[PDB]
This record gives sequence, C-alpha cells and structure tokens, in this order.
Amino acid sequence: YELTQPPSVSVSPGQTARITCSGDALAKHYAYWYRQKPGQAPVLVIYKDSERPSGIPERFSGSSSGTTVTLTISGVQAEDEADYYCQSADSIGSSWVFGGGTKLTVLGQPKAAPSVTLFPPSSEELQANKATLVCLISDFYPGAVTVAWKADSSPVKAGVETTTPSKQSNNKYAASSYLSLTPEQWKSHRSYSCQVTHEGSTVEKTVAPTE
Amino acid sequence: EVQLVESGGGVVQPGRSLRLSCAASGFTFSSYGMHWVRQAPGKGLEWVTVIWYDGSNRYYADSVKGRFTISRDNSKNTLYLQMDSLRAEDTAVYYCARAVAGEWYFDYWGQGTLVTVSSASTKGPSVFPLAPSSKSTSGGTAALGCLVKDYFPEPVTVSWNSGALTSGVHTFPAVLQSSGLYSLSSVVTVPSSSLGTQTYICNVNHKPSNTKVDKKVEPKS
Amino acid sequence: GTQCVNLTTRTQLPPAYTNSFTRGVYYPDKVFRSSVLHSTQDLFLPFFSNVTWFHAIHVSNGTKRFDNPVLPFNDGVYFASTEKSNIIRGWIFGTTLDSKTQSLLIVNNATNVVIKVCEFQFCNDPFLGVYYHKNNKSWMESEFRVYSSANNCTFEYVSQPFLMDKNLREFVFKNIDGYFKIYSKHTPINLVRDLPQGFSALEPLVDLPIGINITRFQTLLALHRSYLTPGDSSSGWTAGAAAYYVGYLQPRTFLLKYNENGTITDAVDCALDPLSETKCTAKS
Ligand SMILES: *[C@@H]1O[C@H](CO[C@@H]2O[C@@H](C)[C@@H](O)[C@@H](O)[C@@H]2O)[C@@H](O[C@@H]2O[C@H](CO)[C@@H](O[C@@H]3O[C@H](CO[C@H]4O[C@H](CO)[C@@H](O)[C@H](O)[C@@H]4O)[C@@H](O)[C@H](O)[C@@H]3O)[C@H](O)[C@H]2NC(C)=O)[C@H](O)[C@H]1NC(C)=O
Ligand SMILES: *[C@@H]1O[C@H](CO[C@@H]2O[C@@H](C)[C@@H](O)[C@@H](O)[C@@H]2O)[C@@H](O[C@@H]2O[C@H](CO)[C@@H](O[C@@H]3O[C@H](CO)[C@@H](O)[C@H](O)[C@@H]3O)[C@H](O)[C@H]2NC(C)=O)[C@H](O)[C@H]1NC(C)=O
Ligand SMILES: *[C@@H]1O[C@H](CO[C@@H]2O[C@@H](C)[C@@H](O)[C@@H](O)[C@@H]2O)[C@@H](O[C@@H]2O[C@H](CO)[C@@H](O[C@@H]3O[C@H](CO)[C@@H](O)[C@H](O)[C@@H]3O)[C@H](O)[C@H]2NC(C)=O)[C@H](O)[C@H]1NC(C)=O
Ligand SMILES: *[C@@H]1O[C@H](CO[C@@H]2O[C@@H](C)[C@@H](O)[C@@H](O)[C@@H]2O)[C@@H](O)[C@H](O)[C@H]1NC(C)=O
Ligand SMILES: *[C@@H]1O[C@H](CO[C@@H]2O[C@@H](C)[C@@H](O)[C@@H](O)[C@@H]2O)[C@@H](O)[C@H](O)[C@H]1NC(C)=O
Ligand SMILES: *[C@@H]1O[C@H](CO)[C@@H](O)[C@H](O)[C@H]1NC(C)=O
Ligand SMILES: *[C@@H]1O[C@H](CO)[C@@H](O)[C@H](O)[C@H]1NC(C)=O
Ligand SMILES: OC[C@@H](O)[C@H](O)[C@@H](O)CO
Repeated sequence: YELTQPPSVSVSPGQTARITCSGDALAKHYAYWYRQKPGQAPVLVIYKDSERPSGIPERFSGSSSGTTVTLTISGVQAEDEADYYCQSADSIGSSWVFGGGTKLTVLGQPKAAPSVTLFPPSSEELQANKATLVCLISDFYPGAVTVAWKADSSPVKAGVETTTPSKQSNNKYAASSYLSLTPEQWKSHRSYSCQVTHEGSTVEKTVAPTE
Repeated sequence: EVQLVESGGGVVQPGRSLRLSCAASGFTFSSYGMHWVRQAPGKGLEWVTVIWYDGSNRYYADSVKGRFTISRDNSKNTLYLQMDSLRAEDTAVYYCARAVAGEWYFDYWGQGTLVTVSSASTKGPSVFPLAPSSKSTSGGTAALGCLVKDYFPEPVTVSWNSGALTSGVHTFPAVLQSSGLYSLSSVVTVPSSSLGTQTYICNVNHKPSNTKVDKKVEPKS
Repeated sequence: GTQCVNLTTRTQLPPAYTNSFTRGVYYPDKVFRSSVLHSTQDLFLPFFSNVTWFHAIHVSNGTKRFDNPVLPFNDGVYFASTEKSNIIRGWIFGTTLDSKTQSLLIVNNATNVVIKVCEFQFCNDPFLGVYYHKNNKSWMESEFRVYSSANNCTFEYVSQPFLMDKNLREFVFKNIDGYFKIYSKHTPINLVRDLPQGFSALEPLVDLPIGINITRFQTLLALHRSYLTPGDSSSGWTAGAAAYYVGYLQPRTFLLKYNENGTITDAVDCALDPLSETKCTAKS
C-alpha cells in the first residue's frame, strides 16, 4: 500500500492547479487531502474525494478516476503555496497511508540575485589550530543555488558543509556555506574562493591569508 | 474548543528510549481513536500508529513495529507513545491526531513535539569574531559578525549589544555538519564611520549546555 | 494464518427468548415415501421448544456493541436467521476451538462454500471483512480474520454458496457416528421478532465424513469496513440485521406426514401432549 503524487506543481496566480494522487488502493476506498504550510499542523481540505469542510472555500474541488484522485484549486492565490498530501486507509482498517506530498509553488515572483559575503578565518580561530571560511548568501530567489569552493584555482574536494536555502522574512532566500581547513592549508595557498551560481549567474568572492 | 497538546519531545542518543504524551481536551476522549503521525524535517507525512477508543486494538506502521508502543489513559484524557530502540531515522516532529468518528481521516491535530535522534553529544559552541569588511556592503557601511561553530543540540540565540542593536542584523540558519554538530553565523551591517567609536558585541546563548559567550568584534589591524 | 481483532465490547448484548412453534423438522433420511404417515425416533427440535434470539452486533448515538458468543452444541443445533444482508457466512464447530483439537470451519462467500477440518487456533472474535468498492460500486471481500494458524488438516470440501441471496434461513446440524449432517430451508416471511407459525421441513444439504467431537460452535459474521474505525461510533452501517436464533435438538419420536408427492406437510411430536401420544398410538 503506497500513494504516489508528484513532488512539485507550479501554477500562476488565478490559474487552476491540479494535484494528482495515484495508487491501486485508490480504486477501492476514499482519499483525503490535506494542506500544510511551513511550521504548522496539516489541515483537512478534502474528504471522501470531493467533500469540503465548512472552513474550506469553494475554490477547492476534489475528483476521482480509477486509480487516481485529483485536488483542483481554481483561483490560485499566493496564500495557497503549500505542501498538499493525499491520504487513504486499507480495507481492514489496520493501516493509514500518506502520499509523498506535492509542493505547490505560486509563480510570479521575480528572480533575485544573491548577495555574497565571504569572511576569512579569524586570528582567534587560527590560534585554536582550526580554520573556517564563511560564505553567506542572501536575498536570492528562486531558492536554489550551487556553491563551489576553490583553493587557488583548483576546486576543493572536501571540508565543505552547505545549508539548504531557507525563506527569509522578506520571502527571499538565504543560505550559508562553510569550508573547514587546517591553519597550514589556509596559509599554504595564495587564496581561497567561494563561488555561488544562481540561475546561470555566478558571484565569486575570494579571501587571502595575507590580510 | 477541541485541543490536543503534545509533550515529551527532546534530544536523545540512538538506542535510547523516550515517551511522548498528548493531553486532550474539549471532546469525549474515550469515544475517539487516536493516532500518532510523524514528519522528518524536510520530508513528508508518515502514519505511525493508531489506538482504538478503548485500547482494545493497536496498529503500527512497519517502520516502527516492535519498537514503538501506543497506549492511553482515558481517565487522564492522555495518549502516550513509547519509543524504544530509537534510530536516527525516527527524527521527526510527532503529531497527535484524532480519528474522525465514522471515517478514515484525521479531523484534529496537535501542535507537534520535536524528537531528535543523534549520536552527537551535548556541546557548547566556540564563538569567533568576524572582523568588519566593507567589501560586500552598501556605501559607507561595513558588515561584521560572529561565527558560532560546532555546538549541539540546536538552538542557540544571538543578540547584539544585549539587544540594543537590531537594525541590519541577519542571523543565518545553522548548518548540520557531517560531524553531527551545528554551526551558524550572525552578521550585522553597521555604519563604517561608527567602527572606531561603537563597540560591537554579540551575545550567544546555548541553553542546552548552559553556555553564554559575549564576544567583542574589533576591526582588523 | 492471519492477525486477529478484538471486537467484543465490555457492554454485552442481551439475548431474547421465543418458541420454536412447529419448526425444525427435516427429512431424517433419503428414503422416498408417498401418501403415508411414518414414525421415526431421532434428534428433532421438540415443538414449542426453548429458543434463544441473539443479537451479535448493534449500532445505537451510534455506539458500537459486539457480543457474538460461543454456544454449546449438545445433541444437535437448530439455527435460523432473517437477513437479506448476507451477514451470516458460516460457523465454527468443535471442542476447544484452539490448536489442541480439530475443529470444523464452514465459510460462505459470493463464489463458493469452503469447509475445512483442521487444528485451528481461532481468534477470540472471528469474522470476515467486506468493504464497498467505490469504482465497481459494489461490496467485496476484504480479509479473513478467523484464525491465527491452522495445521494437521484432514478434510477440505468446496462447492457452491448456500447463504448468499423477508427471507428466513433455517439449518439443522447433527454430529452422529462420524458424520456432520446439515439440513436447510429458505422461506419467505413477513415476521420480524418471533419465529413464524407454519410448517416447512428442511431438505438434506450435505453429510460430511468429518469424525470429530463437537460440543461448541460460534457463528461467523461478515462485517463492513465501516465498523472497523478506531472510534466507538459506526455511522456507516445499519447493523441491526445481524441476529440469529438457536435451539437444540432432542431425542424424540415424531410422526411425519408424506403427501402423494413425497413432501412432508405435517408432523406430530408424540411426547408433546396426550393428544399427540394418542395420534401416535393410533398411528393415524
Ligand atoms: C405432484 O406432482 C404432479 C406432477 O408435477 C410434476 O412433478 C412435481 C413433483 C413437480 O416437479 C412439477 O413441477 C412437475 O411438473 C403435479 O401435477 C399437477 O397436475 C394437475 C393436473 O392433473 C395440474 O393442474 C392442471 O394443470 C393444467 C396445465 O396442464 C398440465 O397438465 C396437463 C394434463 O393433461 C399436462 O398435459 C400439461 O403438460 C401440464 O402438465 C391446467 O390447464 C389445469 O387447469 C390445471 O391447473 C397441476 O398444475 C400440476 N401441478 C403442478 C405443480 O404443475 C401435482 O400437482 C403435484 N402435487 C402436489 C401436491 O404438489
Ligand atoms: C487483542 O487483545 C490481546 C489481549 O490483550 C489484552 O486485552 C487488551 C484489551 C489489553 O487490556 C491488553 O493489555 C491485554 O493484555 C492483545 O494481546 C496482548 O498484547 C499485549 C501487547 O502487545 C501483550 O503484552 C506484551 O507481551 C510481551 C510478551 O509476549 C511483552 O514483552 C510486552 O512487554 C507486553 O507485556 C500481551 O502478551 C498480548 N496477549 C496475548 C494473549 O497475546 C492483542 O495484541 C490485541 N490485538 C490488537 C492489539 O489488535
Ligand atoms: C471465497 O473464498 C475462497 C476460499 O478462500 C480461501 O479459503 C478461505 C477459507 C480462507 O482461508 C482464504 O484466506 C483463502 O484464500 C476464495 O478462493 C481462493 O482465492 C485465493 C486468491 O485468489 C486463492 O489463492 C491463490 O491460489 C493460487 C493457486 O494456483 C496461487 O497460485 C496463488 O498464489 C494464491 O495462493 C485460493 O486458491 C482460492 N481458493 C479456492 C478454493 O478457490 C474466493 O476467491 C473467495 N471469493 C471471493 C469473491 O473473494
Ligand atoms: C431456556 O429458557 C430459559 C428461560 O426460562 C423461562 O424464563 C425464566 C425467566 C423462568 O420463568 C423459567 O421458569 C422459564 O422456563 C433460558 O434462561 C435458558 O437460557 C434457555 N435455555 C436454552 C438452552 O435455550
Ligand atoms: C500434526 O499432526 C501430528 C500427528 O498427530 C496425530 O495425527 C493426527 C492426524 C491427529 O489424529 C492427531 O490427534 C494425532 O496425535 C502431530 O505430531 C503434530 O504435532 C501436528 N502438528 C502440529 C503443528 O501440531
Ligand atoms: C471493476 O470493474 C471492471 C469492469 O467490470 C472489472 O474488469 C474489474 O475487475 C473490477 N475491479 C475489481 C477489483 O473487481
Ligand atoms: C468424542 O468424545 C468422546 C468423549 O465424549 C471421546 O471418547 C472421543 O475420543 C471423541 N472423539 C474424537 C474423534 O476425539
Ligand atoms: O430426503 C428426501 C429427499 O430430499 C426428497 O425425497 C424430498 O422430497 C425433498 O426434496
């Protein structure tokens, strides 16, 4: 028993988003749909394929067809950007199952290029026989970036730890990347660079032990 | 009216045990079957377990079968989940939920409790100053900060100048490193002209290790 | 085997009492007789005999109650039900009804009857599951939840269904000299609570060469998925049709009236009363 739904659906404001859920069990029993926004418990949106709870606006309609159920959201607005889960239960009532979830993205937000700040290791950390380079990346949209570190001109292979991008208060995204080195490594290269690629544009900052 | 409140979540090493509680109010607890559902960070919803109104029957997801026990005390309107032999893959927000009477879905949800399974041991951070740099800031300003490295578990709090300095502050989400430890950075953008006259100190607080650090961030020489 | 479900509630359902009137008669044998009155001593349901009416499940508030008891077999059983819902699917017969002894399982479903004799480890609350398939828009079998395990099987028989599709079903069960004998009749009626007046003899259904002790039995029921939610309420089922009648056979002498077509149309329980004793002494 397992329910397969696409991981992402993108729609423009005012258009109709359609999120599908498929699985053999769906031909036998009712499906149920839930909306979850970041940091919140899920909320029932559709039950028994098509019925709406009192609090659910008419823009949400459910349909079914063989092994697939569909949540249709007409008049999509910014507030509808969220994760939507389909759910079922087996024949004998011994098992409940969730789909993998679908991220609904509401389009229309312009691209935003990242600001990048790169800090060298502090003298105090070098006195502790460690060395961390800090690459802070902020105010970018879409929330997807690639980070590459370079020692002189050669890409480093290791010591890199990078966050997944997170939504800022202003609905742009932030991320950070850290490169861990020994003091000897830091001081034995001419420079190190943090290279951030976003939407086909690359920002590269470079720091050197000299300073 | 109806309320479900989870408790008992926290940070525990793999192989150890933990007992979650959910305190129900606003409805006839004993008339409703209760569920636990979980959600690993960044991942989706996974049904964990259900208990019937009277405890007569219990069902567990295969991933937790043999490890977790659901139970309830109707006189206390409290639902429990005993998690034994915890594994890293049990890391998740655990939600309490009510089984709708007469159907197969969940009509009410708790606010959730976070369970973190990790072999890392509690460790307070090293805090390093990030000396001021005007290279990436607007004209007449400079960015300075604090690196809060290799701490566990989350969270740390960071203020600047004991909270007097809020404008231009950006505290970044932590990285969870392969070592199992977290690091984060906090940077504030301030006027460049102030650097010789305004002292800047970041106040780092890590309650899990009872560690506080007040770091003075001086310009480079 | 399968997993087992705990259905019996703390609150039980009360049995009711009624009479057999003149029911439970059956063709003791396969011998043709015509336009004749025949005296025979056998295990019959005495007339006006003590009969118990059980409600196995009920939905009130919509509260759930379940009480589907294991009953004695004694010398034989008269079983009857009124249901157009195909809820009653069969029976379990045996002694310990666990893996220590053999037991007889009789199960019906849409396509066939299966009869097995095994060392069964029976669930405390055995039953069959059924659910409403929403696309085919019809009822279908879900999962058996009758026994945990079964070994040492010595008898298996498969044939056509007889419990499937205002309809009174009557059965008589006997367990004599190694044979489990089943007689049955289907009659249309317009009565609800009590067994109807009138006469209808039960026709031989099957003699099974089983060869086991039987001292107890339990009815097998088909439950809707609607009833298995984890709450105490069942909004999706008018379960009141899940009831049955049980009486017990006794060694008695009966006179059977066979009409010119060989059908039994009337009978006399010779021990009932002096008038019947007279009709049996007189043999007319
Ligand atoms: C005992 O059985 C006989 C024979 O019936 C067969 O056997 C029984 C066991 C069942 O299996 C039946 O389905 C079998 O058919 C019954 O016979 C009755 O016969 C009378 C006439 O003697 C019928 O009443 C008449 O029927 C006329 C219709 O034509 C029929 O009869 C003619 C005779 O010439 C025959 O040629 C034709 O083929 C038909 O068979 C009709 O016009 C007339 O007005 C009158 O109604 C009666 O209908 C028959 N019974 C049945 C059930 O059909 C006995 O009735 C039965 N006795 C008992 C007590 O059940
Ligand atoms: C159906 O009910 C049986 C019987 O359980 C009894 O009735 C319930 C209503 C509750 O009141 C139970 O507390 C009570 O025992 C269930 O079987 C029983 O399950 C429990 C829990 O798994 C078993 O206890 C465990 O036993 C193992 C050793 O086998 C220990 O290691 C554990 O620490 C714990 O004590 C119990 O043994 C078991 N009893 C039997 C006879 O099997 C059954 O699970 C339930 N069906 C369900 C849950 O759907
Ligand atoms: C009515 O019930 C029969 C019998 O069901 C069987 O006996 C019962 C007493 C329970 O023990 C059931 O759990 C058990 O299945 C159903 O017929 C059975 O269907 C199953 C599933 O198709 C058959 O199993 C298969 O057998 C083939 C043999 O070639 C294997 O290759 C398969 O891997 C699988 O094991 C089973 O043989 C079959 N038995 C009979 C006697 O027909 C029947 O389907 C059911 N009616 C409905 C409408 O569901
Ligand atoms: C037989 O019937 C019994 C009921 O007995 C009758 O009612 C009670 C209240 C007394 O008035 C008594 O004198 C009556 O004869 C049931 O209790 C019993 O379970 C029945 N037994 C069987 C095997 O059906
Ligand atoms: C299966 O049966 C084996 C033999 O039991 C004997 O023969 C059967 C046919 C019955 O007549 C029984 O009463 C006899 O004792 C057992 O040795 C074996 O343990 C049985 N299997 C299990 C799992 O119990
Ligand atoms: C549903 O109906 C179709 C058409 O009759 C049939 O082929 C299919 O097998 C049915 N599904 C099930 C599970 O019986
Ligand atoms: C039937 O029961 C009798 C006791 O009443 C016992 O002696 C006999 O062995 C039983 N038959 C079987 C097959 O176990
Ligand atoms: O055992 C008697 C046979 O069943 C028939 O002779 C009857 O007439 C019933 O059909």
